[PDB]
Amino acid sequence: MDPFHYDYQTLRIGGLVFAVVLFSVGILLILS
Amino acid sequence: TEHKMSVEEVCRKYNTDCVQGLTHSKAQEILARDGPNALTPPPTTPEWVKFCRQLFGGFSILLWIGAILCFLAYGIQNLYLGIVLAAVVIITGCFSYYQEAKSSKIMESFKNMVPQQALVIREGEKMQVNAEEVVVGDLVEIKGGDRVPADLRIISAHGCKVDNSSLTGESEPQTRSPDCTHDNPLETRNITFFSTNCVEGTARGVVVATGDRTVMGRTPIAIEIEHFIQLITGVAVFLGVSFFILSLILGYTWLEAVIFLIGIIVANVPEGLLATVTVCLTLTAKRMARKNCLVKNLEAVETLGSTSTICSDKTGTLTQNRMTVAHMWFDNQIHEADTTEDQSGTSFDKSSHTWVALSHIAGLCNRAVFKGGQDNIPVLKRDVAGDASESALLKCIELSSGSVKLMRERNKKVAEIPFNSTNKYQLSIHETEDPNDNRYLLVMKGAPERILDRCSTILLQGKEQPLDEEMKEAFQNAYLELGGLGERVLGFCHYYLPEEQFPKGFAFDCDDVNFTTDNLCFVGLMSMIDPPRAAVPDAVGKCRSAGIKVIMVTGDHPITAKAIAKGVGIISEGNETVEDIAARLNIPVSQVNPRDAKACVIHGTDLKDFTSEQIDEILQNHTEIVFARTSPQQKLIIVEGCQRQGAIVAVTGDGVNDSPALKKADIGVAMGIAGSDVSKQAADMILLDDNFASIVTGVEEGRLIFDNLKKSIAYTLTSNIPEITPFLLFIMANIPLPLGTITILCIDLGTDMVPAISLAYEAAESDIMKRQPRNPRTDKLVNERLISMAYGQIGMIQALGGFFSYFVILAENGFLPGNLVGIRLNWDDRTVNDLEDSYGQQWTYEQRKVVEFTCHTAFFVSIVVVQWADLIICKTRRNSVFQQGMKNKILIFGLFEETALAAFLSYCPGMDVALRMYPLKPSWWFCAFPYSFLIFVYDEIRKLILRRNPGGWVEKETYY
Amino acid sequence: IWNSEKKEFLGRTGGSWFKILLFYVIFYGCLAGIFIGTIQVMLLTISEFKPTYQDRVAPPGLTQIPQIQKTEISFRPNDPKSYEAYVLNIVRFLEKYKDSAQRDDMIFEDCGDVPSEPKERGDFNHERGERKVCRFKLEWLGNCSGLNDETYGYKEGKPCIIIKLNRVLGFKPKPPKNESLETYPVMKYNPNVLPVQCTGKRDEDKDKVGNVEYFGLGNSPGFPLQYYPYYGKLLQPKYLQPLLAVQFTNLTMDTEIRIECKAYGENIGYSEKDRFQGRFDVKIEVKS
Ligand SMILES: Nc1ncnc2c1ncn2[C@@H]1O[C@H](COP(=O)(O)OP(=O)(O)CP(=O)(O)O)[C@@H](O)[C@H]1O
Repeated sequence: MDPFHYDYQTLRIGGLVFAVVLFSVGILLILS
Repeated sequence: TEHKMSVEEVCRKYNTDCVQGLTHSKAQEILARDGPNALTPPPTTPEWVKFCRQLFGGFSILLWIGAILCFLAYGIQNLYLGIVLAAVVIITGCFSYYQEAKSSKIMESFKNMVPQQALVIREGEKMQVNAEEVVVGDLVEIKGGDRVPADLRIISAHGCKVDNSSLTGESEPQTRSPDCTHDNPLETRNITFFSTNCVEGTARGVVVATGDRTVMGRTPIAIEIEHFIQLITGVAVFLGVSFFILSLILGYTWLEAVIFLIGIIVANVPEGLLATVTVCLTLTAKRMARKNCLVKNLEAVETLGSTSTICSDKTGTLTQNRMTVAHMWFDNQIHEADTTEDQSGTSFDKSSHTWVALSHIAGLCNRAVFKGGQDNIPVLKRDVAGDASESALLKCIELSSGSVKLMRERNKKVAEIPFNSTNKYQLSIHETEDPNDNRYLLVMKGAPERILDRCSTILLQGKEQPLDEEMKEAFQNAYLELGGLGERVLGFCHYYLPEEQFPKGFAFDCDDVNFTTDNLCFVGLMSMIDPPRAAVPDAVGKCRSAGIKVIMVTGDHPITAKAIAKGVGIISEGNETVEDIAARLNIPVSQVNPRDAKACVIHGTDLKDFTSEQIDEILQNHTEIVFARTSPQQKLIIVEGCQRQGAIVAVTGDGVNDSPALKKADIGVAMGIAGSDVSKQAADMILLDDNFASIVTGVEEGRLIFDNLKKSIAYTLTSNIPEITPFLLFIMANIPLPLGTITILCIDLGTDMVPAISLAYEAAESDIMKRQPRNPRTDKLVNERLISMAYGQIGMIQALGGFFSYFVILAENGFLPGNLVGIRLNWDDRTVNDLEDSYGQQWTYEQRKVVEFTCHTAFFVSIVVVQWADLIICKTRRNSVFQQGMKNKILIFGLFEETALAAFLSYCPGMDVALRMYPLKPSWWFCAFPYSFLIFVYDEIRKLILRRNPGGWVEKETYY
Repeated sequence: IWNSEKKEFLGRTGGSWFKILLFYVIFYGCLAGIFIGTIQVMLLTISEFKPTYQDRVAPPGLTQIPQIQKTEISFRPNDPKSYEAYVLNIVRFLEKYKDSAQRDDMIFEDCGDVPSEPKERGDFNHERGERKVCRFKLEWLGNCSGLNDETYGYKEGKPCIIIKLNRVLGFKPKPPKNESLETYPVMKYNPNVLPVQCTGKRDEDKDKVGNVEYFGLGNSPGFPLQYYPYYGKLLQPKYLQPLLAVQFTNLTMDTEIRIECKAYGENIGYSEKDRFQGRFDVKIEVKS
């Protein structure tokens, strides 16, 4: 409600999940 | 050390029987004791010395010391500089090691890919076995054109000349004799030195020393890349020093200035270009060697992509070299051999003694066996050791005769001269089978027209007939008829030595010929059809479309050479020679205009009297050339004369006498299954199989290397502009710095250096063999078009994408682009803690720095996003991605991994205190998507324009 | 570096040089076209009265008015030329706070003389015109004994440093909802003020630090809340933010004093990395 607090540590979790997904997809692709 | 004394005591010392040799059981018994016959290799590095050589060695120990000093300085109170230095050295060294420990491993495989063989005689049998396990006792055999396996004490020589060229270095071939000549082991004649090639003749010796206890046991592309790297590094150092001084003038506490200098230097130079080039060459060498195409040096890989002429012989290369007899000719009757087991057809009469004389001339000149133990195996499919024409004649005779070895043992030969290409005659003196007339037989073998002039008599239906002028015309007509079918024939004849003129005890001399070899009779000749290889016509077509001029330098008659050329495709349809044109027009060949014929057949005899200008004009004014009945010295003649007009000529050779031609030619191609060791070691390229389609495949690989290298270099160079432009605008326009040094390292030492390897695995384009060969002189790896396309068309769009992202973040946080100009002085001032933004708010220093570092991070992310499309468009430089496909998975792996690294660096907690990288909102990942799409669309359109109209302005000024 | 390369008989390393330069000019003009278009399309999606993101502007920092190069205030109270820079900077800042420049003209307004609740003048949009601003009187700071409207630290005493809170658009500071905090003024009242304190750095420096005096609106240490929230430069030009003059009466001569000033509150936060967010440090010393 207040435009002075952004919900970090939730963006960080999403970014790390996305990076892990990309890394796993690349590793699986090299193994195909 | 045993040449002084006789052979009986040397042979008993090593427990050897001179006639037989060593038993099989004793071979391993002595091998396991003494060990292998090979010189001890120099000691190998423990595989961690080179690691530290590349990390802590060279010009990197200074950077390591600086990083340690910066870390210490941070500890007592700075950290950024230490992290930057440590990252630079660690990543650069590790990458340079990974590409050096791979190329070395691949090149280690070529030592044992082709084996070294020696001809040992053990237990009364000669076998071609690897020369590593040569024991110090067995009896070995050496033949002209081979290299000795170990030190040999000659026991039975046959005029064998051994050229050392390794101790003395003199290329003069020294003859070898079984008798002692000098007490000095270094210049005696009994001893043959180790690792010395045998030029001519054949000698048998007993090995006295193996392994260490022996006499011997006591690229342009890289240069061009290095020059370009040195030039760009000079420019980078100049710019970096200038801007470092300027930053000090502006005032940046001597440590932000060093960071600026490091950022500029890292951004302006490609840090992994040379290792990438080396690994590209090595990977393509392995790919070439996987197919039957082996290269000795890495320079032959750089060449062979600019090949414009192939001078390949006929037999073995353009034909399978497994000849089955088809036709005969005797008594003016063209007979054909029916090879059926049941003897069907009965087209030929066997009872005539002309055929028994034919077997008695063509049955004992051959040196052919069947390894003794063959039962139930048909004579047609029985394996033979020897030549092809030899033992092809035996497959012919054995269907009629019934004794593989009995009849050959019935007589015995007293004279023997090995068949040689230059001498061309095969002679042997045999005792007659007749018990009342035991005369001495004489035999002939070679070119039918070269032997016909040696005969003034000819058998006809049973009895000799005098020299007939019509007989010569009949022989020529029969030769034409048999050669028109793409067949090679052998003309041979026999003569009985007079009984009273030559007493029946005379020794048959070898050097000084005393037997009459000028007035013999003539039995006949037979055909030996050799069909061409299956994949050869396709290879000749591929060469024709690729602008490679194929020249056949054969060694037999012009008619059969022309026939096999026409069958293969060397002489294309609709193209005619001057003699065929004259025959069509019934015109004398003298007055036929030579400009109406583009194919020519050159006889070898006429080639000896042709001058350099005549050879040059013959090569220049013809496109389909064959050289019939030539010798390897003449092969040197064509090889030398064909590169005088800017050609990269690759020639094939297998004999001992072909070595100067192979050395003179740009690419010397030896033979892996039929070539002598001299040619195999004097060449830059070995055909694991003699196919001539493997030559074209190797040429295709050599062409592909250049395309892949150009693509990788262009992709690596593209990302230099967006990493140097932000610093340019940071001082020219006075805006907050949009790119830090760690970010520059991530752009350069990250998404640029490492994914460039993935472009080396790209498949060959559709038109790879449909364009003219590259010019080694006027065409370079790095040219103005590549620099233009990298630094002015793609780099600028990438920089625009990064700057758009930077402006988006700065505007969304308050600082509109209007009042960003000229704010650099107050922005970077630590004493100003109330800087006013566009909306009127006031920021502390560490509150503006967070926004600036987020801008840096999203600049990095936008560079990654645009380099997605930059890597996609660099897959092809002539075709389109939609018609090329995403075949290689290494490229997609690189894309996913660079994006994963980008998304991990920003979002990982605790990375905003070490690398100064901050998380960016999800909306900011799509800032550079329009510019990536623009890059893709622009290159697709440009390549479509290039394909539509070749040779236009786009190709002239943009086709890198 | 060959001389036979500039102009043989046709041109300078190319034919007429025209098509390549024309192509590059058209290409770069087009690229500037897409860049300008994309920048404009981006500017369409942002607001004119409030920034898209304001989380980066954390609880606003605290700043003192004498801009000092190395957070040090070192001066000899004998020579007037030693403290000329500080006095000049204070005067340049306070020029806009003089009563001669605060005339209504449908711009300024007579604000309360005691701290009051925040004045919400409407929403952060353009249905109303330009907003009015509460006026600040320079006489509210004053001095215990000296020249009238004096902003100088003369031979006696120390320059009266002016403490100001950074402006954040649409920010309403929240005073703490408690009593007997680290701030112990003579008259302590939680609402309508943002308490500030100026103590020493350490025990060794709290000695002989003197009795600091806060000269603000209502004679209580704080920023009166009637001046908040800020409505932006476009909507509130000539907006006078509250000030707070702090004067150090007696101090040790020729002894460096490290003083840390805070601003306690509920919205106000503190960061370890940022030394100027919600608090600040100063260094003072007088030379004999
Ligand atoms: N062992 C042999 N004995 C007698 N004549 C032979 C022979 N081998 C080949 N010939 C014939 O004599 C000539 C030998 O010359 P050469 O051996 O160099 O030609 P070639 O048959 O090997 C074709 P290429 O040079 O392409 O391999 C040929 O014309 C061949 O028909």
